[PDB]
Amino acid sequence: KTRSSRAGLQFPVGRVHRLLRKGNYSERVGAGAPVYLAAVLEYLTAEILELAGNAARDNKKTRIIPRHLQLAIRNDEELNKLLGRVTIAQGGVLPNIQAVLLPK
Amino acid sequence: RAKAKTRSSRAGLQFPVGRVHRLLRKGNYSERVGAGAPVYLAAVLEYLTAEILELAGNAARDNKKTRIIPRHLQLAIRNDEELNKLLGRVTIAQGGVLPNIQAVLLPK
Amino acid sequence: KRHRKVLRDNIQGITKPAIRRLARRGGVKRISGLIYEETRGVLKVFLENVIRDAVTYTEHAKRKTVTAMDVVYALKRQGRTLYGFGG
Amino acid sequence: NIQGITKPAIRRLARRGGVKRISGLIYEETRGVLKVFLENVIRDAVTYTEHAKRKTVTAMDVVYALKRQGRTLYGFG
Amino acid sequence: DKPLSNMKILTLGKLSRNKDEVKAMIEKLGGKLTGTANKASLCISTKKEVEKMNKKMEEVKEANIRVVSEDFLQDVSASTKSLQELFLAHILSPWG
Amino acid sequence: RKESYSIYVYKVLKQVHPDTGISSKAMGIMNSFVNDIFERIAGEASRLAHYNKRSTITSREIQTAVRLLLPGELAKHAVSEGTKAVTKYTS
Amino acid sequence: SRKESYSIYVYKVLKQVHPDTGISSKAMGIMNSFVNDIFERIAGEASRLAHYNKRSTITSREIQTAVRLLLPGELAKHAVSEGTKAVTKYTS
Amino acid sequence: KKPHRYRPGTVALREIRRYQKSTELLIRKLPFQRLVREIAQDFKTDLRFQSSAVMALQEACEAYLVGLFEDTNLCAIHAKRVTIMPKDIQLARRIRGER
Amino acid sequence: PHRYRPGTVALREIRRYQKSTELLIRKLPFQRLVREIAQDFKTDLRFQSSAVMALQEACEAYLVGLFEDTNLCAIHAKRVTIMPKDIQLARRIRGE
DNA sequence: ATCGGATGTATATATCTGACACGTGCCTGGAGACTAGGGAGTAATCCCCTTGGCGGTTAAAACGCGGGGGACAGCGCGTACGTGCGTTTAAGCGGTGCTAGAGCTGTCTACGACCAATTGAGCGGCCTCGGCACCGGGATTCTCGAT
DNA sequence: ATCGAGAATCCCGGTGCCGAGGCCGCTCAATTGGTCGTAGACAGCTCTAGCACCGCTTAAACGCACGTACGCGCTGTCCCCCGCGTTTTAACCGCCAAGGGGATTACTCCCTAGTCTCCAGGCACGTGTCAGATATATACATCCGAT
Repeated sequence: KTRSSRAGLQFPVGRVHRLLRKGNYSERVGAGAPVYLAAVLEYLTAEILELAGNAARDNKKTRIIPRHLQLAIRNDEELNKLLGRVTIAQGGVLPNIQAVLLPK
Repeated sequence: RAKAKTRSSRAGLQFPVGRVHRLLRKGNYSERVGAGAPVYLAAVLEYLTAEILELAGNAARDNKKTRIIPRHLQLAIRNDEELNKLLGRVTIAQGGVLPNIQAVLLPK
Repeated sequence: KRHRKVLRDNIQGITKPAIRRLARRGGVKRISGLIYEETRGVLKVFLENVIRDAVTYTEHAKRKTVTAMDVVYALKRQGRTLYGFGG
Repeated sequence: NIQGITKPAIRRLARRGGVKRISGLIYEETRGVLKVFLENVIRDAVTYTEHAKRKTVTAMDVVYALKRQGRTLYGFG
Repeated sequence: DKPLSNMKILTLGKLSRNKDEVKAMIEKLGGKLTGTANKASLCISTKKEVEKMNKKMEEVKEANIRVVSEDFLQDVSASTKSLQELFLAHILSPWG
Repeated sequence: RKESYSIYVYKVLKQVHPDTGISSKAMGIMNSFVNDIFERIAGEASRLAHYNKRSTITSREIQTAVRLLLPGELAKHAVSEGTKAVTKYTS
Repeated sequence: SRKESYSIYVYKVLKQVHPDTGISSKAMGIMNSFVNDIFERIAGEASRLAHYNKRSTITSREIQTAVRLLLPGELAKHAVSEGTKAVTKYTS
Repeated sequence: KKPHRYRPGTVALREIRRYQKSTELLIRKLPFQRLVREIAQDFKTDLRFQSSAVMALQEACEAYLVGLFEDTNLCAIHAKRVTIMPKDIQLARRIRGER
Repeated sequence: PHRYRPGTVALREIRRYQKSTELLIRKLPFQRLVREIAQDFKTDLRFQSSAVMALQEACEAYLVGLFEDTNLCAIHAKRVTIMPKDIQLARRIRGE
């Protein structure tokens, strides 16, 4: 069996426990910690890819590319708040013009 | 046994090489902590501490006080470019601010 | 057994002249009258964030009392590290 | 060498930044800023490289330099 | 929800809401803006284009493309009304 | 040899958007993102243990670190997912 | 019950830079905060360096590097010289 | 004999010299403390504070608003205004990335 | 002959360069600059090719973000022309 | 305001190539089934520092009133930067080829975790006195309405 | 414009106090000083990816002209905000009281580090299909005089 399958996760609980121990984050790591963490990472992964796939589907493209990740992350308030200082390689920027700059 | 000798006194430091070595282990920073590391770190802490108190005592003397107080720490820090660069996101309790009026605000 | 009645509108406890004094320390010569409510808005947003984190450190400790350390840790993680209450 | 950051290349950056009109003093100012920005990232990345006893600067050396300055760059990690 | 999900929407003439607001409403509702007179599902203007029967609105008429007021989209956003009601109770054109 | 998260990311992608694929650059960004968020939560969970003199990161240090790091509905939903997972895993 | 602080070492250093000068308890509390902050910055960076290079041990080399990253310019060169001079003395 | 009056802004400059020289906490202790309790009760009922925890909150707030007012002042001066206005605060916060 | 008015093509360029994601500085001169700056902190270096790409992505992103802040400072002054004082303001508010 | 021209754009259709999705073999790390000792959950006791409350003084806040100096609208005009052409150069590409050095491998020894016995160093408390704060009175600075 | 009041500031000096420097116990954590296992320093090898350099294309940078719309210095004028006198209100201080809960000690048992054995997961690396990049012609979307 596997700890991921007992949790019902796709994320790798076994690997997460080993990385928590090996990173020297603490003297000890309780069995529930990597389960909770793998669940949280999986959820945030799904929450980004939800939006990134919508951005791709807004467009004609069928595969996610860095542009779609940037548009997703900056359109969503809470992801932009979580990732405010992050730069995404090949993201570009949001389509954005200040109204004062237009004709009339 | 031989007479006990503090690692601080071997290094010619005032800062506690013993306590620093303890904290480097118990802070979980690594599996292992090499015997020179606490000496090097203690020397660096001591140097920076002396560098601040150097300037702070001068500011207290210039303000004609024999005692360093939080105001002099703030003034001494914001008067040195590399300390202010090291501490640009630090707030000092009871520090106040540099005396500074933007030149345009003064009367003609 | 006891309780206290819920506190209301204490944001207006931040007096007009208190805001003026802060701006004077900040080197401001002249203040437009619209600044005060805007400033109260900013201060309330700042305090909400610092308190939410500090209360979370207090809850994590299973304490009921918010400590200076809870506040210092909140400020530290928000990149506004305060010296003079730690140690 | 810094003049190899061409005038139109700075205009393109300002355009991506949404800037409509650009006073010509901006180019030399921006060249100055950029050189300071590169100096701090390169000096940190080179410090990671040299710490590791390498002569070749890795992508990870640049990523760690940016990450410690909080300009966290994804995609190369 | 997105009622205009597959629909093309022509904008003609004067609007009180500017072009970008009307385009933003079309996008928020899931539809596609155009300026081309003969390929839309809906046409949009103030009263003026039908009130004058301007040459572009005569093309919309010969295309039998139904016409709604600029502010009728505000109801398409603001209420649970069916598409037919939003194009019958709300209509400018005598054709459609 | 060189471990990553890429296949678990791909399995999550298959759950949220079955038809969608993901470019290698985008997959590299997901590996970057997962490692960042992991380092944030693990760093903060560590600091929580030290402030409370605990030796152990338990699920509760994670839960608190998550409540600290995430804004609003991401925080509320993430905590629910952690609660669901640890509940399900416990039996 | 027993606390610990840097306060006596702070005091010793003070007597060395400025013999005549005293220091307030609040100023001393600030120095204890500062010493702990800088200790945690340096040790934190030294941990990352060790981890990035798969080294399990923090050594003087990791500290010397962490200092060139954290401190600005001349303050760094002096700190690195002081750290070096202290270790060569301690090696005796 | 007309009463003595300083011309406008002259006393404001003297206040700046005064409140930059001093280190006093400028907000009234007790109204600040009531504001802390009033906000806190939105996250958890019947909390308590160490008195020093309230002091730390005030020291943070005073430093934070003072710093923001310096940036606001630069924004006003850059627009050739002497007078700070809410658009300066909104600008200063947006360039800081606090919004 | 025909001519666009001043500012029309600048707006057309803003839309274009905000829509695309390519790096905007020519690769080779940026790479050449990176080598000159590195040569002072250590002689006889080499770079991974990807490492120069990471630096270019960093520099372009940082400058673009700085130009957005600069744009606000000019607009605040009621200018539309950015000027060195705007960069100096934005950087000073950022605390650079 | 409309309207025509133009011209820059986003749109269908067609190819085609190289990136990604899937299939394979395998090797190493997770996971199953133990063991055992110490981390931390729970009880119980203490006392401290917090929260509530009361009465009195007087510092600060709120308020009202001028009035002058600042914000900001309008605007005349000098110029500096946008748009566009003809010019030229250096970036790019795809080539080759070399070799430094990043990477993995194998050995072995230097050191740092470990334990334990030992003792001076740093902390917790009690002082006591002098640096500072506090008026009280004083001289100096700077501002303002005269000129 | 340079010159008198006058208002606030900065400056002496007697008081008197409580926060800082010092001194003493003494508990414990740092040191002394012994194993021993392994992290990592070092040597050797190997192969890949960074650097060098080459010739040709054509995109991009450059330099030039020109005109227009912008920046911005100037004036008016309107009203807001500052400075100053009065009223009032609540912040502040001292002191009083109860008891919530923060800190501590002590148990005991749950669980998580740790070892060993097993095998399936997930990686490295083949490979063929088709998403989307690159035209290429097309049908708009929107700008600019000209009316």
